[PDB]
Amino acid sequence: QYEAFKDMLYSAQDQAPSVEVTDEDTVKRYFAKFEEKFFQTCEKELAKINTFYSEKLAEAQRRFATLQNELQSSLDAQKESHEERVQHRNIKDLKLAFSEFYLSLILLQNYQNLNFTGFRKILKKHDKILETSRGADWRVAHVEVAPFYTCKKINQLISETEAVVTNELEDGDRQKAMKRLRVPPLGAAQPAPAWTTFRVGLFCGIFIVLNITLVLAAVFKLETDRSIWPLIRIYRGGFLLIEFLFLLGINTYGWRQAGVNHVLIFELNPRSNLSHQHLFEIAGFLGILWCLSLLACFFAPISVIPTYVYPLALYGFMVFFLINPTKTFYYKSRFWLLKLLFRVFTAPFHKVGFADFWLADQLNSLSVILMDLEYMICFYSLELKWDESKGLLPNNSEESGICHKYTYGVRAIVQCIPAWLRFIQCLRRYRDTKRAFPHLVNAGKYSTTFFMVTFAALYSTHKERGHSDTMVFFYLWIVFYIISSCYTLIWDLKMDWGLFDKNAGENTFLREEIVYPQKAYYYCAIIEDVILRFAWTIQISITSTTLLPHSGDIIATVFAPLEVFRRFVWNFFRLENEHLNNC
Amino acid sequence: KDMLYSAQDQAPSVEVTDEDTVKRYFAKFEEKFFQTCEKELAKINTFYSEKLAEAQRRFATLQNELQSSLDAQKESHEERVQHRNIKDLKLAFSEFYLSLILLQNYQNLNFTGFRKILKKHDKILETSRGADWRVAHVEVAPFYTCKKINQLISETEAVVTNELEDGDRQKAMKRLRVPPLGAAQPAPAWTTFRVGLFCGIFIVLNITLVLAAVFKLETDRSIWPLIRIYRGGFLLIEFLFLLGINTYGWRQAGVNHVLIFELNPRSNLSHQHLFEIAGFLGILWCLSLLACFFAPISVIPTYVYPLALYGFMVFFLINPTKTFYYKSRFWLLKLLFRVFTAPFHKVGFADFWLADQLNSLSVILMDLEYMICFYSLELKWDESKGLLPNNSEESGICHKYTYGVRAIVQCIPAWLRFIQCLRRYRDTKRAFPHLVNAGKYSTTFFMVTFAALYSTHKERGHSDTMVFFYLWIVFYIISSCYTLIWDLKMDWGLFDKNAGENTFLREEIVYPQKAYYYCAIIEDVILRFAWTIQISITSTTLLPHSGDIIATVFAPLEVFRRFVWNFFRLENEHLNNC
Repeated sequence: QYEAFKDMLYSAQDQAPSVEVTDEDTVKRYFAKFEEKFFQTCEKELAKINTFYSEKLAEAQRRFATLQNELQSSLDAQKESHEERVQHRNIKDLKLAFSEFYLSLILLQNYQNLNFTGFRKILKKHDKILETSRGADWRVAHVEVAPFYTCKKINQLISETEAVVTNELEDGDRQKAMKRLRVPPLGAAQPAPAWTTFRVGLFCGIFIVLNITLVLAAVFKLETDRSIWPLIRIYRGGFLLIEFLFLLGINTYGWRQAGVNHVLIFELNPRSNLSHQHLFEIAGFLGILWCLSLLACFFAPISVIPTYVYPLALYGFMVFFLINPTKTFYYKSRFWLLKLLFRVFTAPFHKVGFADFWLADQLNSLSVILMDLEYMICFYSLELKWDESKGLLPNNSEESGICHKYTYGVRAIVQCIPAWLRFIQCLRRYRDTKRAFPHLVNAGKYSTTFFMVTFAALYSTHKERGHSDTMVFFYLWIVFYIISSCYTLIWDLKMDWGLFDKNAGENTFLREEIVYPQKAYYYCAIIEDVILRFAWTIQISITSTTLLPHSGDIIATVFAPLEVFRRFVWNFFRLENEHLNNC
Repeated sequence: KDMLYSAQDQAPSVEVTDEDTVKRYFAKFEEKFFQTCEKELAKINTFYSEKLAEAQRRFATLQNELQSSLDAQKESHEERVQHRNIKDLKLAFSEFYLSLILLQNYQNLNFTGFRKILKKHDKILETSRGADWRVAHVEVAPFYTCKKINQLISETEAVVTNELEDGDRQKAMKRLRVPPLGAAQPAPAWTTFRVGLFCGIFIVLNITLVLAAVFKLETDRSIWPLIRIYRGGFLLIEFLFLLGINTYGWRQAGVNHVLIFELNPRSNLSHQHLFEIAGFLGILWCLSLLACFFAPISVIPTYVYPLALYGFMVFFLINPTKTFYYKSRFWLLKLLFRVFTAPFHKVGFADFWLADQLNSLSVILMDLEYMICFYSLELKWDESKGLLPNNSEESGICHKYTYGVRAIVQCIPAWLRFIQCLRRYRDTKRAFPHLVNAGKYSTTFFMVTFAALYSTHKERGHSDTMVFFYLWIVFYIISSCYTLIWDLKMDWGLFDKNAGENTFLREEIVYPQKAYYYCAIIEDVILRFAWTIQISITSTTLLPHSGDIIATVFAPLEVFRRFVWNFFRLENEHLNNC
């Protein structure tokens, strides 16, 4: 109430005239009016302070009752592998609750002290201006006799509860309890040693310069005599992967800006995790490797092996890095990732957790890399002859198009593997939980993909023979597209993010409680998602406006670094909503 | 991790004797560990008891002082005296409380470390007696559990604020706000990110530079003048990088260079910052060089690209604004101003150091002389036709010696050292060091004037030129070996006659390895007589266009000598004077 006191003092000073400016009676009347206004303001401030103190006392009592109930529940659970993990989670939750209670008590004490200091300052200012001694008396009767400052049993109770929790759970491990209940938590990273950040900067700088020299060489040195397009087909997918990692770096920083606890939801080791700088430096390493490989393929200084070793060497280096058995180069993280890939493929043996379907969904937007893997095998096995030079093969030959066409239609299965595995995983989820409300609908949502791809493949295979009745099949493909798109939209908005809920309140189109700073970010994310998820519609416009061959493959390449973005933005609010419920 | 590694490396024999001997050995090791842990616990308990006694004594003294102040108050100048006494008592109480809190925190940290070590030993040795003993005895210390000291201190502060400060609780709390102690000086992560960026771009640009030079470059064009220009900038960025390495070395060695330089207690700079500016300089130099040779854009001539860079140089220093390390540039500008006068200003250590550095940066003095030279009487500003893009004798009267414009620019830094040392002798009235420095720097003038007169006489054909040149060579050594005996005797303070247990070195040293010292000595001997190789190579038939190549390759080694000489010069004066 410092602002109100300052405004009242300014108004009183303005209402106070000079000695000779106004008459004695008028000056006395103005002084009486100012004193009455000051008394009314002081009474209002005292009432507000009393109400705030009562509310704070009620909140403290409620917090103490909740802490006691949680402690009793934890003691009952302790009295009466997976069990060890559950006990550790309960201990961590109790420690977090105790730390929150201590922080709330400290904040309440600091706020009470600040309010008392402000009241004393306002009383001093009123005494200086209006020459009245009532402010000091009010401050003495209120600030000095404040029950909140006098009540110090809260600190003793908090200390006793913390000691009891440490004795019962930590079994005398005071260091772990102090670390878990430490006042500082988020905020200061904590910064890594300077070598890691220096490596990140060096790697990103080399990546940038290599990109500039690559584009300059492509626009200047390259001769438009040979179709470089297949090269993109063997490189594009790799780019997506590295791009993905870059985003993931920033992604984790997001979870460090909102303060949402995300290490626990992944069941990761709290004393060993992967910071954003590590992901950034891995991204830099893979990026510089990719740039050097592509530049070497572009120039080929040595005219003995034109193309057959550069992409294969790059991908072999990548996989060897992935499954390196030595205890170096983030061995623990690589082993954990390989174990989770095993688990997501060996689903039926063990329970399904968060990270399982999280990684499954991430791969769902990464099917392009599977397409390019099938394409490299596709080019290398049937129609490319190893015994040649350079590889200047004109497209006029009839050998081309052999595995551009669907042939047996294997492309549908390789396209739909993520959908199939998500369908199976959701089915097992329903079998284990016996509850079908959020699962069979999810199964149908992933099942729409089967129909989408099979219709697209059948139309593409059958358009050449004729049978003008394919217009009906084209219409069915389109309507399946629309229904899949709206199903994905509604599932993402209502269920995945919890937005558009019937219980909105003052935060229109939002949930009751949010953690991200601004709402314009929410709205911009929504509009970006709703433009991106009908990307293919824009594609169809080209096929409705141009008859130029092979025009759809370039726009698809531009379309490729967009499904990684819509997952990047979706990965933000997914953990926010999932912070509420449990899997 | 010492227990985990040392114990595992023992590798006891599985089948060498009966299990009784192994059990006895394990029991003996456990008993020794228990005795060590008991001794450590007793020492920690004694330290904690001493800290608690000191804290109790400090609290009693503070309480007595507060009671005396309250009694005096209860009973103008008297009010001011009472306020000053209250402030002094509050400051003393705050200092005592901070010391007690630090002691308690140290004791708690020591106890936690001992408990962690015991737990690690128990886990490694697969035993439960040590952890149980630590939990029963070390973890049951009542001193750590007792936290009434903080509550009593807070209550005393509140009472003092209420009774003495008259409701100024916030001021008392701020004056007695001591709890989470601890501070350091960590470098910002963005600084390391920036230096990493600049280093990466700089190396990659050097690689593209060398590839372009070896591949696309053709012989017909004139390469020499361009490298004459670019040597100065290369030397500048090199010196900046070695200066950063030098200041990191001083900081790590613990030599208090900030006090001997009388800098502000912030140092006005950090080695990371030197690294960033050096990287930015290298980026500009590489971009400019690639622009000159590649020349991709329009019809802009190649003779303008360096100027902007060089302009940027002065633009970096004479920028009116308040950005780009505004404290360092102003300090360096004023120091470089006060160095270049000499008689007008007083002599300080920084001026002596800067003049010494400028002595070795000889090349960056006459490169600009050739610069203004071509841009005065060799340029083709207006048009671009057959206006002598080729080379002949007339264009290039300037890269030789000829007039004294080159000898004098070579001799400026020695002039500055001579005059500054004479000023020191004048205002100090000291004989030996300044007088011998006068000679050691007049040898420089003698060598340069002899070489200049030889060069200007050879072009005319006077017979005595074949004699005087013969003298030039000796006039070099009589200088050079003098300078050497100066760097080791007094400049570094080595080869002391009253040497002790340490061979060929002074008795007290700070750097770890003596091999560093020996390497420094031998490197100084090699690079101080570097000019012998120059005359050795040009002591025979003169290969066409092979004159100045030796200078370029020998240029960065001279600064590399300045790299090592700076380590001991600062240390020797720091150790002996301070």
